[PDB]
Amino acid sequence: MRECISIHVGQAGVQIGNACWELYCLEHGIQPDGQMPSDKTIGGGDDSFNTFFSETGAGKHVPRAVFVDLEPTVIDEVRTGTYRQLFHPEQLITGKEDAANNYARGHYTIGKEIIDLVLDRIRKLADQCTGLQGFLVFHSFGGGTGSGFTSLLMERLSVDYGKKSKLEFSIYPAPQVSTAVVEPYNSILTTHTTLEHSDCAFMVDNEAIYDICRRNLDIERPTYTNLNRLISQIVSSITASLRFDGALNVDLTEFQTNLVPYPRIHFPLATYAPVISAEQLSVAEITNACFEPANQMVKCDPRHGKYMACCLLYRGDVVPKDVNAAIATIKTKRSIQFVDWCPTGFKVGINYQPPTVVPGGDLAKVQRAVCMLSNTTAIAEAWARLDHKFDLMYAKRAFVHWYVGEGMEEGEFSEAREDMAALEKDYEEVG
Amino acid sequence: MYTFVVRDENSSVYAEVSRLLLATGQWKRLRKDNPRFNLMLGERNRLPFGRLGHEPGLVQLVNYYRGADKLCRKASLVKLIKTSPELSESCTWFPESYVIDEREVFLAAYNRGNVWIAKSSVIQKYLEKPLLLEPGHRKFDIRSWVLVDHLYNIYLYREGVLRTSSEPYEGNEMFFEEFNQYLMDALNTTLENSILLQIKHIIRSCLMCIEPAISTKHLHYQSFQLFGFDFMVDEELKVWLIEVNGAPACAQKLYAELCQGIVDVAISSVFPLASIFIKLH
Amino acid sequence: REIVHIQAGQCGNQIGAKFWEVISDEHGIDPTGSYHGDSDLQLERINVYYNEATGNKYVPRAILVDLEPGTMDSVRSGPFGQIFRPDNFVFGQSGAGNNWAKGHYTEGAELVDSVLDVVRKESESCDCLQGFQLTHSLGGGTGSGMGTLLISKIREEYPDRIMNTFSVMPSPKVSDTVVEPYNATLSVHQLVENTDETYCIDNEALYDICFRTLKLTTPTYGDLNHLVSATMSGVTTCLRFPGQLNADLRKLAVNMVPFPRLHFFMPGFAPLTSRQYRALTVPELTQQMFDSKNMMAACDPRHGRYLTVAAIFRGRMSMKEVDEQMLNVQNKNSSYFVEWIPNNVKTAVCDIPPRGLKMSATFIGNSTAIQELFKRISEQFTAMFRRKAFLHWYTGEGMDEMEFTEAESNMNDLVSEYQQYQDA
Amino acid sequence: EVIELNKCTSGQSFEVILKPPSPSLEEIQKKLEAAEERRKYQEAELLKHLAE
Ligand SMILES: Nc1nc2c(ncn2[C@@H]2O[C@H](COP(=O)(O)OP(=O)(O)OP(=O)(O)O)[C@@H](O)[C@H]2O)c(=O)[nH]1
Ligand SMILES: Nc1ncnc2c1ncn2[C@@H]1O[C@H](COP(=O)(O)OP(=O)(O)CP(=O)(O)O)[C@@H](O)[C@H]1O
Ligand SMILES: Nc1nc2c(ncn2[C@@H]2O[C@H](COP(=O)(O)OP(=O)(O)O)[C@@H](O)[C@H]2O)c(=O)[nH]1
Ligand SMILES: COc1cc(C(=O)N/N=C/c2cccc3ccccc23)cc(OC)c1OC
Ligand SMILES: [Ca+2]
Ligand SMILES: [Mg+2]
Ligand SMILES: [Mg+2]
Ligand SMILES: [Mg+2]
Repeated sequence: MRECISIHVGQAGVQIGNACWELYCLEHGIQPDGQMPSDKTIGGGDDSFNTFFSETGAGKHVPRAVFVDLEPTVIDEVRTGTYRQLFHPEQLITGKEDAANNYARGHYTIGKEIIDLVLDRIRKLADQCTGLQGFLVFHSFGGGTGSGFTSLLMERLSVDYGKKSKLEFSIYPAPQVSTAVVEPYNSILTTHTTLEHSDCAFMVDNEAIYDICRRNLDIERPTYTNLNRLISQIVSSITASLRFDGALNVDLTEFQTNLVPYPRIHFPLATYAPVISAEQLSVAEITNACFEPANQMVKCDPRHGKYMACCLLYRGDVVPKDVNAAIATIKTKRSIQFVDWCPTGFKVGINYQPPTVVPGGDLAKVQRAVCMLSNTTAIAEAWARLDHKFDLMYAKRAFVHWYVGEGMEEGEFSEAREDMAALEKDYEEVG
Repeated sequence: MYTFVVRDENSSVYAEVSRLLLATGQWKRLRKDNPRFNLMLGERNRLPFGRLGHEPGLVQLVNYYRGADKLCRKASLVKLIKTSPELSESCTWFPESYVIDEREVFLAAYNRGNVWIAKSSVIQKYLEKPLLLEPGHRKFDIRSWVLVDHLYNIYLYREGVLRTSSEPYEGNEMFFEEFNQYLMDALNTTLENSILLQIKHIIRSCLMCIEPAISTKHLHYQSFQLFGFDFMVDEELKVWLIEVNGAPACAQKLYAELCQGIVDVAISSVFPLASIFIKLH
Repeated sequence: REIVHIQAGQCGNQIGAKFWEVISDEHGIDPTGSYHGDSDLQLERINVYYNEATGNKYVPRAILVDLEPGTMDSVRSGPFGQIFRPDNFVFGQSGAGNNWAKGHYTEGAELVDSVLDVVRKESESCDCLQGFQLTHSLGGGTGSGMGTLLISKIREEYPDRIMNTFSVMPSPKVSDTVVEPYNATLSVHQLVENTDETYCIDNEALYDICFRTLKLTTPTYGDLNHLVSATMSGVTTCLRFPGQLNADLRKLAVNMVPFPRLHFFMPGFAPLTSRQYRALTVPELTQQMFDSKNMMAACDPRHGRYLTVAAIFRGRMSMKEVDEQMLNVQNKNSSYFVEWIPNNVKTAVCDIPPRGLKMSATFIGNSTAIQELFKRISEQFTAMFRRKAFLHWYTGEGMDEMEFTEAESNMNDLVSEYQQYQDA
Repeated sequence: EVIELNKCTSGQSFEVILKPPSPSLEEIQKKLEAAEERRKYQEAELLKHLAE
């Protein structure tokens, strides 16, 4: 058994993190006070769920998590939430004043003064691991902390935990749930600085979550809570292999092996089905839905790209025979072209426990669901959209003085933008 | 009020569509690079489809189908017909063709009249026995205009045009009324029976083949496109597909009617204000 | 986080006094500092503007400044006069004679250290000082000259805090003295350098709105100030009540100011109703909020373009319908928003409406048409300065002609910087 | 073709193939210090300007 440490940065990272651990506790039968009656070994164990939860002599199951934000109001909800009893103070780190939507304030000015502390509190969790695999890092692209401090933290982690894997769950900005007009600047700056430090990153476009919530849950004006409960189901789908018995994606290393042949192109597209508001869909139908743009975590058209890898992760009443049948049908109906230097296939994982939903939430509990992870070049459409918004503002140097005022140089902007131009280029060389 | 942008000022067709739109009083033309448009009359090359359908509160429509180039490139049209089981190498209405790779398969057939034509925006049979108009003893080709809307309805404009030769074998343009009368007088048949049934069959076949790859049915932006199909007719009144053009012009006599038809069928269907086509399926 | 409020001079203290009456009412605070309200939303963010004193009384974090006592005597006997901390009344006796030089260099210099002592005492009792907001006019002597001297010394001492002003611009239509353009031109350069965000409140607009829209034959300063206090409540709603955003002065400046000198905002308010019970649908709020007749700076926004816009809607309404109507304004007038700042409009909602209204809307625009305001003042300045008319009032306080030349140039530079981006 | 079928009590996994193929601590501290020094410089220029 090898441990994983989850790190939540900025408002988006913290609030999504709080929703994921809630869902984890429900999935594992862990009550808000951290007890777990089904866990018959007290004060220890190397069970699969111990990859995310350590244990106390009193029987409390403690998330292997650190929450960090540069203002206190969001994390103050964790230490007073229904699951406040799970965490201890050393796990919740708050600063005085936030990054004011400014990458440079989060990376340079404020990040410099809190980074050693955050690393100490992470060191404390690492010291309790027999064999740490690495870190899962949750954050927005668009916030000053989520962008600026995350990129700083990822750098130090590569120094202090060189052999360890790092995965990202990143929120890509959408004007329909906008916080700041400079979010394109922050997104590109943090992608440039984090790119060589991240082995695999799952991007979620708030535009896609917003529309799925409006369309499939009939929510007129989705809130962050609506969004995060949907996001947490998807995150849960991705991490379930780490927390349950199984043979697919059983350590962090395996995510890279199965989804990322070319290391810079490490952004798999996630697609999830079914999303139903509170008739039961078949294996064929939920699989077919994995190839509809309307169910993707990033709106884009995979028909106009090439696949490098594809993983299907089923929860519920699913048997391999029905998956093979469904795949037979879809392949002869849909445009699914792999790159020539990869095999045209699917890795399939099935967890018999159907998805858990928060009681009273907006998601209907289903008998089967699936999350597809595909490394398709079509996700580059999201880079192109973002790089274009960057270019419009940067041509006039709009808002740049806020970043130079924090000690950043103007040349870091065009340095980061040239990297993104090379990224868009690498994606096109594959297609 | 609906909004549109113009990104191909060389478009004879859509220069007229925009004139009609503006003259509606209910469409406003924006600067090309303004993203808050309902309608993009996009550029012929490198149209940024990835930036469409991401503007909150805008239904967005564009006058090109992403991926339709497979049909409208001479090289990939050959690949598409031979490798699509829907069409397959054994379809009766496309001449034997080869790209240049395929050097060695070509010669396997050439060894055995072997007149061939070569072209490239790759080598196919030259139709030695074209149907010749009289008087004149001359060669022609048939242009058909086809509109595919956002629902993938297929609309064949009822007016085609023949591009005639002056030399043995007005404006080298003959329209369907006259060609029909000729076929009745010379060969005792009609344009509908001897030719158009084949043309409609080929148009349906080509466009239903690619529909899974290019349809915008469940997509975050919608597409339509105007296609120009080019046909040859042999002495036995068999129709052959030559080329599919994705950016066609029109005959001056028919711009008014067709461009208006575009507004009614492809644009106003999505953006309604306050026939001349044959629907194939 | 805490904000320290300063009100300076006659205008500054009169609009500042009404501001505290208005927001005290909204937060359920009576004239004696004791709270009486039915909703805890009133208290979630009350420490932004109020200190919690001994017992459970709330005290405005407000400093009242003037070089003569008259206007602050009437504040102290005003409706909410007794809520203010008596130590925070800081005044002299000389006055400033509608003279920027007296406010900035002679009379004001003698009093400013005492103001900074009170500011320091308030900032020290702040868990996390956000910054300062100053109310003042630019046409007089104390608000304009001593007010701009104050912000300069506040910047020197708290350089990393935000400086926000509500600045009343003079107009010949609503004028006390002919030297107002001199005082306003001297002040604007100070504001260009030493504030992060300035709400431009033009007495020309306030008069036209009272006269034309509210149908007030013969507006008074009191009527002008009713418009101003309504606007001030609007623009500070996000600071004073919880929203989806964690709103504060620095995030506002980051998102509103693309270039450091262009931080002069056009405020607006809707509805403006003559004394009324009529329901106003969300489409009506949105068109009125964007209408020139509802702007407080007397600049035609169609003569320029919007760099950034913040909008705040107050009351019970469909947030879906808010987004729809807001998106509709942007998509159907996209020319009047600059294309090189994508998605430059942010909307906030607050379920609590202001006193007397079911629904209201507040507009904050960073528009290049504000150059018309600075050009109007520049023209009026030059008409006198080319004849050196009335300059002896200033040279008598030790100022030189060169300093007027330098303020005229700085002003015209500002106008040209706006025109630079109006064509782009 | 199906391969690598592993079966346990909580589920199973397998693979379907349809067609074969055809900076150190010091460096970081340096960039952070450089930014802080530029910050300190801009600040001293402001306080020099205000002293004038
Ligand atoms: N899905 C989702 N997105 C969020 C959530 N909270 C914020 N966001 C998004 O995150 C971006 C804003 O960044 P934040 O995380 O709020 O900012 P921050 O990381 O706290 O950094 P600061 O600038 O210091 O506040 C926007 O694009 C928001 O839409 C959340 O709970 N869920
Ligand atoms: N296989 C063939 N048999 C007979 N004629 C052929 C032929 N291929 C091409 N042609 C002749 O070539 C002419 C047009 O050639 P082609 O269609 O390949 O080029 P192009 O792309 O310029 C056509 P368009 O002007 O419609 O865009 C037609 O008039 C036709 O008679
Ligand atoms: N809106 C408004 N404007 C005022 C008020 N009092 C003065 N003014 C304007 O402010 C300017 C005069 O400055 P004033 O504040 O009286 O002088 P000060 O005491 O030296 O600051 C002129 O432009 C007046 O029209 C007021 O109560 N309300
Ligand atoms: C919407 O209004 C407010 C926003 C804030 C605030 O934190 N951030 N503002 C952000 C932003 C502003 C204006 C335009 C934008 C366009 C797109 C995205 C964000 C922006 C604070 C306020 O008060 C200080 C406030 O009220 C005036
Ligand atoms: Ca145990
Ligand atoms: Mg934050
Ligand atoms: Mg051609
Ligand atoms: Mg006065």
